[PDB]
Amino acid sequence: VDSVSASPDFVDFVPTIPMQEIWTLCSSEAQAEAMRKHYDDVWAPAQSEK
Amino acid sequence: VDVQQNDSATYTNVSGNTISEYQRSLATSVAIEGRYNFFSGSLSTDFDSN
Repeated sequence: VDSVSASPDFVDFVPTIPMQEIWTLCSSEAQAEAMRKHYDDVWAPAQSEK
Repeated sequence: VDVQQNDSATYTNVSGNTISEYQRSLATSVAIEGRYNFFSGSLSTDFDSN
């Protein structure tokens, strides 16, 4: 417990804003939409299946 | 190089113990007598198995 006070590790999310989509960080709406569209249509289905 | 803290431990212990015991005993006894006015006979038999 003393070590946890000195060196806590990531254990859980803040449930209000846990993570942000990476294409929010994109330079450009065309790229960002392409990433979102591919994420929605292809990658997230595959990973949820995987 | 990206280094992430990951301080963690896991423990597992499985143990099984078994005893089996079987025991058998067998005893047998026979006694015989024979009689005639001028003869006497005796027989004994004893058997033990463990």
